[PDB]
Amino acid sequence: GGLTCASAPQGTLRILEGPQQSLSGSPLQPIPASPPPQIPPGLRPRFCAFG
Amino acid sequence: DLAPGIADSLRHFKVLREKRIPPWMEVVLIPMTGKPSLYPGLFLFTTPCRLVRPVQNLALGKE
Repeated sequence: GGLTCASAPQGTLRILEGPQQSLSGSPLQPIPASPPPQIPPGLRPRFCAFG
Repeated sequence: DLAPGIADSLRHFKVLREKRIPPWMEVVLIPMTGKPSLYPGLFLFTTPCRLVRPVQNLALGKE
C-alpha cells in the first residue's frame, strides 16, 4: 500500500512564454544628423570706410 | 539557445517600462565560444551605484 518507483519518464517538456520580433525600421533620430550652421539671408555689410 | 532571446526580451521590457524591470537594469550576456574570452553567462545588475548613460535605442527609438 506504499508508494513505489514507476517507469522512467520517456520525455521532458519545458514551457516558457515568449513574444516575437517586429520589422526593422531603425528610426534613428526625431530631427536627425548634425544639422549644419548656415548663412543668414542677405545679411548686408554693417560697416563702411571713411570718405 | 534561449540566452539571446531572453536578453533581447529583457532589454525590450526595460526600454518600454513593462513588467517591473527597472528602467536601468543592465542585461549583459557575455557569449561563450571555445576561445579564452571573459567567463560566459547572463548577468543582470540593478544595484544603486553603477554608471549609466542614455543612447537612442534603434528598432524602438525609445532612449
